[PDB]
Amino acid sequence: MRIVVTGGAGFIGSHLVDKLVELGYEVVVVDNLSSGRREFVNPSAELHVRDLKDYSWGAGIKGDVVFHFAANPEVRLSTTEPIVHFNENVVATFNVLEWARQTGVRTVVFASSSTVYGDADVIPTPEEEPYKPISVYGAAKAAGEVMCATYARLFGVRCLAVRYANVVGPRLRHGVIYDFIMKLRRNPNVLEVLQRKSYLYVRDAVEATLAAWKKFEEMDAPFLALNVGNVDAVRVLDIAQIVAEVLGLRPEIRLVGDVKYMTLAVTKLMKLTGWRPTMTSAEAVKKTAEDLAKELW
Amino acid sequence: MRIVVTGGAGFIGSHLVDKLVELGYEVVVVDNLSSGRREFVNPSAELHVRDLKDYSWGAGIKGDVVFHFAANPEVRLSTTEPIVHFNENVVATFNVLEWARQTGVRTVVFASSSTVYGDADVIPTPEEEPYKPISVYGAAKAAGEVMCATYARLFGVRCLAVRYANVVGPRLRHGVIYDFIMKLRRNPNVLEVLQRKSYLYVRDAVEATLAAWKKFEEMDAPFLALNVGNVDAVRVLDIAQIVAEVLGLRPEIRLVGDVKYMTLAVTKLMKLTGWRPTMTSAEAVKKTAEDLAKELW
Ligand SMILES: NC(=O)c1ccc[n+]([C@@H]2O[C@H](COP(=O)([O-])OP(=O)(O)OC[C@H]3O[C@@H](n4cnc5c(N)ncnc54)[C@H](O)[C@@H]3O)[C@@H](O)[C@H]2O)c1
Ligand SMILES: NC(=O)c1ccc[n+]([C@@H]2O[C@H](COP(=O)([O-])OP(=O)(O)OC[C@H]3O[C@@H](n4cnc5c(N)ncnc54)[C@H](O)[C@@H]3O)[C@@H](O)[C@H]2O)c1
Repeated sequence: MRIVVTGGAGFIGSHLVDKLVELGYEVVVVDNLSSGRREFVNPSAELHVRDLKDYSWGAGIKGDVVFHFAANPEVRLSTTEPIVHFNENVVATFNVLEWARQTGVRTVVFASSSTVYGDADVIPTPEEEPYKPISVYGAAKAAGEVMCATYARLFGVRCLAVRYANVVGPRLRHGVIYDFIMKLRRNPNVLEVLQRKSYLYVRDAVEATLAAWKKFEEMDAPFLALNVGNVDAVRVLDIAQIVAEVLGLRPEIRLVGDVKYMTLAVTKLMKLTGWRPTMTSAEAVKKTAEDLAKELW
Repeated sequence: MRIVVTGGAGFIGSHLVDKLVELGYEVVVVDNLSSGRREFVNPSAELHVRDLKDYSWGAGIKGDVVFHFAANPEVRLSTTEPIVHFNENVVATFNVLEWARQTGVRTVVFASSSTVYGDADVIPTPEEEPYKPISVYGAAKAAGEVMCATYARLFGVRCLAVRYANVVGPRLRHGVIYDFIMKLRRNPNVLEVLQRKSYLYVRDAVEATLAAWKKFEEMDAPFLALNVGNVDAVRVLDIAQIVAEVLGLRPEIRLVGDVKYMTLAVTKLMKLTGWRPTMTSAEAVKKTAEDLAKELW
């Protein structure tokens, strides 16, 4: 079948595209290359440079399933204007749903986020916890989920919403690990750290997403939201230490809408698919620093 | 203080404006006159014809509180294109929140809807029930609430979201009562009916909204969602009968994303404000038919 992956030139999307291609699917990538890169696109995939903010972004594009992963990256949320978060998340997602409805797409796998929970009352956070986002980005992802669930109920466009915790690995060009490497690249002797969160290596995240999608296609529920992340967490200061050692540096650490604590409960995912993380958060962070060192140092 | 009422030239908005004016507030109406009418605007209010779909709709407009009541009317939801529901509800509401944030508005009273609940599992429906909208309009109102609650938590723009059941009274130009009158006007001998819902006379709805707003301004919770509607309900066929009698007609009834059953639990509203409806649903429908008969027959 034909699978459309929006944001397929980006970090998670490009790895997801690689796995779908390895599994034999005909993959179509749609990406505006705002944060993604043509170098990350699998040679076997068909790239279409379109902007999802345009209602007509999908003219001529057909697929049976769409993995809607396009969005501005979840980083430095307070420094981007709210209208950018709104347009790149809510308007883009609505436009994807209208294209899905009008072209008869059967399934939307939406890349959601732990940010829809905001500063959760319960941690590890189960899927039942309410939307209490504290960033415009978080509100935008929650609104996207509400719209997806409604299109599933009303138009039969089924949706699996994957709420990701932090995902890390090769090709990453945003986030705390990338930031620390770039800071040490600027000055290897000092590292400025301005939090405890769960990190999943991208290989694990893609496996979990695809295993969940497979099970979802075997279910008949119109909509399902599922957390995808690791079972543990690491503190920002530990990330800082791991990155330094990978680089063989001994920097002087200097402390100088963002959710402070996050860890999603992944009991539903594990129960539904048998999936298990293959690396701890600390291990996912170390491998990623090693991956990025070769790409950025 | 200065109060801005978007959609103040419309049905609920014009009556809300009348009461705010009667209470002494300086009222500014912003409305694009798409479904509202200049004839409904209180002479004491200041009218600005602007379109909330424009990010800059509020240039030059200042207020301490905004009653955001503008939206396309909640009617014949399945016959309007989804993008219209999306733009008139989600984009407009986001633009109102950005203007509120940038101009330092302290409170947003958002006109939400029973449709955010979809076909509720529990009826009368308490505020705790989840968003399960089945219409794009319902999804749009729920997304609007999520964005409002986030702006309250993040930017301090407090929000009272009023989830209305059906509101009826003078100036109404949409909905089942209006439709039946216009149908009988076309042919007084036959009435085609294509449901059980709660109806509140507009005077009651405006009183409840303002009493809730007063209490909300005395609270410190950033966000509060409150149901506003009657305690009982009437069936479509009863509405049909009431309208006929008001008109002195004896028509032959002929049965030929829309929520089928709705009644909101108003325990929280009554507890918080002491408010009580002054007319039953059947009485609100009869008075409205009498009001509309003079305006339309
Ligand atoms: N990486 C994480 O830890 C993480 C965490 C939570 C959620 N997510 C979600 O996963 C998805 C991918 O994130 P990512 O980390 O890979 O970020 P990314 O920036 O690398 O990938 C996003 C891709 O979408 C593309 N894109 C953005 N706007 C577009 C538009 N208007 N039209 C077309 N393409 C557009 C970008 O160019 C980019 O290639 C996003 O939806 C994001 O919210 C990621
Ligand atoms: N009447 C009901 O029973 C009911 C039920 C549930 C919710 N509501 C809500 O109450 C509010 C008012 O509804 P109503 O019944 O009075 O409908 P209405 O159509 O009479 O009033 C809506 C007003 O908003 C204005 N408007 C629409 N789009 C606009 C835009 N883009 N820019 C500026 N102005 C715009 C319209 O011209 C109109 O005057 C809405 O938000 C609606 O969802 C009403």
